[PDB]
Amino acid sequence: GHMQTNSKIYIAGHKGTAGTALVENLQKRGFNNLVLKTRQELDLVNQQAVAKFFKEEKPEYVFLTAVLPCGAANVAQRADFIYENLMIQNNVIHNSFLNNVKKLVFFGSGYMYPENAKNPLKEEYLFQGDLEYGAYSFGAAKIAGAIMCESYNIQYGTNFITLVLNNLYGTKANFDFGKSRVLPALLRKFHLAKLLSEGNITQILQDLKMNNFEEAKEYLHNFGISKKSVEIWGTGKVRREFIHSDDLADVAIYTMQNIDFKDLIKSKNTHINIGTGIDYSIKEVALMVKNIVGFSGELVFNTMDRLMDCSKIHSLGWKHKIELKDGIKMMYEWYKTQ
Amino acid sequence: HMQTNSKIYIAGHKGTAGTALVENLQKRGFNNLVLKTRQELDLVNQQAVAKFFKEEKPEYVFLTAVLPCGAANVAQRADFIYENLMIQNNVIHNSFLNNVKKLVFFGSGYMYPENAKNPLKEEYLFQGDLEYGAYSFGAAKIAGAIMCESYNIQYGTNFITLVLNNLYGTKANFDFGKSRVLPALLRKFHLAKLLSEGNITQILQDLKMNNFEEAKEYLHNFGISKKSVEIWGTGKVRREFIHSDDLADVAIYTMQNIDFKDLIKDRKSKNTHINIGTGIDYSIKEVALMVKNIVGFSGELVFNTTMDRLMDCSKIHSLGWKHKIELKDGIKMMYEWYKT
Ligand SMILES: NC(=O)c1ccc[n+]([C@@H]2O[C@H](COP(=O)([O-])OP(=O)(O)OC[C@H]3O[C@@H](n4cnc5c(N)ncnc54)[C@H](OP(=O)(O)O)[C@@H]3O)[C@@H](O)[C@H]2O)c1
Ligand SMILES: NC(=O)c1ccc[n+]([C@@H]2O[C@H](COP(=O)([O-])OP(=O)(O)OC[C@H]3O[C@@H](n4cnc5c(N)ncnc54)[C@H](OP(=O)(O)O)[C@@H]3O)[C@@H](O)[C@H]2O)c1
Ligand SMILES: [Mg+2]
Ligand SMILES: [Mg+2]
Ligand SMILES: [Mg+2]
Repeated sequence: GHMQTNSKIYIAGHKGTAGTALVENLQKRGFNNLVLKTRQELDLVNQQAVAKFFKEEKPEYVFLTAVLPCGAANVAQRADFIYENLMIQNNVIHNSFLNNVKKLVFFGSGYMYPENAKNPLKEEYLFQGDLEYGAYSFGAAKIAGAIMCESYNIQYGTNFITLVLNNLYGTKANFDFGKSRVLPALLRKFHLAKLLSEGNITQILQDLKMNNFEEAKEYLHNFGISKKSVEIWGTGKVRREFIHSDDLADVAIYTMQNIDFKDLIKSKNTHINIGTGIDYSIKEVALMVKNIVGFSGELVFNTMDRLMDCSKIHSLGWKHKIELKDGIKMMYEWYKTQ
Repeated sequence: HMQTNSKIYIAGHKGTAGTALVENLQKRGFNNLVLKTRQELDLVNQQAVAKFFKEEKPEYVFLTAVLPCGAANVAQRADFIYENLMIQNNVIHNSFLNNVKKLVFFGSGYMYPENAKNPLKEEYLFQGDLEYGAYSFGAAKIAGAIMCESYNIQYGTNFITLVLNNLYGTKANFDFGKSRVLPALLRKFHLAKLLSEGNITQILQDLKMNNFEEAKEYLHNFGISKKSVEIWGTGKVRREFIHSDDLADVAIYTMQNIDFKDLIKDRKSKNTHINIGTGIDYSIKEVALMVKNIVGFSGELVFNTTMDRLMDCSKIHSLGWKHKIELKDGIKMMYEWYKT
């Protein structure tokens, strides 16, 4: 149980999804001594500013959540994904070493694993084939971050642990059209399809912030939403897994308190996959959302699988608490209040 | 491309490749060079590197600076990845920010899978795990290559990675236990010869030592004696070598002739690094006999009973460069300088 009530804990990237979940869960657990810096206060690409922060604040524990994330919308930023993430990683990990940080947790992505690797993905599949093209430079940076943690642990006897996940979600999602991730996008589609099937024209106009029902029906049809059906743009066979941000926070804190480099060690692949151990076809996710929202209509289909093997984290005494059905239900309850 | 009055930065100019580039550029009239020692410019320090690029505005960059991975320093596993990532990231990003026209970076064969087929094609990147000792160094070299290519794709830069296995050259680093295989082999046979000719004085001056009993036990433990040079292994281990004049030639040829657009012409926009080399490897027996004959050592070669590595240089040949220095000729050039 390494971290104590008054241990100084730095959560890097604290305004992000994982960072917000860590701050909330640490405060609930009674951790009273968090240090938090916005991007405007501390640019983690700038070595001079990061070295100064560590020398002047001397945090004891570090959760490194800050990232330039690689997504469909920003995939053109191929150089930024490698440069900015290597700089964040290098500046935080090295200055943590220089200032005698006790322990650090870093987060990897399943983009670090080969595109053609077998599911479920084992930690030892690192370097067993080429990465997916769009996320190639991002995944290469995450590999370097994992190797940076292990290499410091070996040379300098640091305690820097890498946890690797595929897809993070939480209750308070972004539900904006063409800007929303898979679960929130499906939730909103099914909610609006339900409102259409119930003739709640008034609630449709409120939801879309529109003033003309003919215009609203056109807009909904363009997004495959109708009284009788929701269109899934795909075959429905793409598989997806999910981890709730409260489960990410739980396993990150569990790792900080219990899982040391000692416990993991020609030693290599000392990163640890995290997840729920189960995935879902987009068809299965859609039917689950449909059922939770209570839409009486049909799916219609219109046309890289990633599942972590969680054997290692299970063996080290953590498992997830939040099943996807309960996460989607919490997300929908939140949706209705906003 | 580069003009003789173009401002050219050679990073790491005191190293083997950097010294060869400085000399070969001067010999061709490229005299507008900017050169910084480690004391003048610590390339790990982002602030200092950003200031250098903003002050000096080099037009062309040869990035040769490295923390090298060898048998002796293999414990420095964190340093290999941190220091080299910082050098790479600081020079490549600040080159982009300051409108450098073209950059050449050097990779290592340690960026290829340990068990990849010889000869190694560029496309064997990420086709299996790296050799354990050089794992973190090879990962840093991969990130260097991907950093160049990713800048070329996103920003339209012209940053080219050339990858080699073993460098030697006229003005080489002859320090013992640096895993500088060919320079050290040349030195091992030279000292064996000095012992054979009974030249205590030159042994002590070469080793910069004082006591001959201690010079001897130093030498005997590197397998150096008056009667023999003893090498650990079977004699069958194969290695490829490139002379630093050939490295300088292909680096300058790349600047003058090879642009990113040439590397994605009827090729995928991936694995755009280029292997360089002579395309030929040798057993340690064959190299040791070459060295023995050039040094004129009259004693024995003895083998006392690591994986073969050879580049496929088809792509650089297709782009219009091939090596000029055959190994025997290059070792002769290196020995002549060594004796000077
Ligand atoms: N979300 C996922 O599905 C997913 C999947 C796999 C892996 N992961 C990994 O999990 C970790 C957490 O991801 P996340 O989704 O929580 O990230 P996120 O929501 O995108 O948050 C990233 C945070 O980092 C901050 N940041 C980025 N660059 C910075 C810089 N130069 N200086 C200071 N702060 C900077 C951002 O600040 P601003 O708010 O000011 O921009 C933001 O608050 C990352 O390592 C990520 O790669 C996430
Ligand atoms: N040599 C080989 O067999 C071989 C094989 C494959 C690849 N390569 C690659 O080819 C390139 C050239 O290698 P090389 O053997 O010529 O190199 P080298 O002889 O080892 O020289 C490296 C130079 O970089 C300088 N340097 C290192 N860190 C620095 C820092 N923080 N700030 C400023 N200068 C710094 C060193 O300065 P100091 O002298 O002050 O320490 C040194 O002069 C490298 O990219 C290398 O990895 C070489
Ligand atoms: Mg314990
Ligand atoms: Mg000026
Ligand atoms: Mg041309």
